[PDB]
Amino acid sequence: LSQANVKLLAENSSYLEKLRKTEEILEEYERRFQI
Amino acid sequence: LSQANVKLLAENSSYLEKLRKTEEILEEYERRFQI
Repeated sequence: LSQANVKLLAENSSYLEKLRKTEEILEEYERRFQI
Repeated sequence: LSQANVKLLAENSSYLEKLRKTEEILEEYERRFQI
């Protein structure tokens, strides 16, 4: 918790941000088919 | 409260799994969507 958590938290944030972006993109993508 | 560093690891894995759902979710549709 002096090193591993530091990188892990940094990566956690990165992973969360990636997920956030993808979900937002996906929400926009609701209009990819319909018919 | 190791459910700091290992909770964090477990969460990171959980989020990587989530990213990997979502990235396929974002890629699909494109095959017929792009038309």
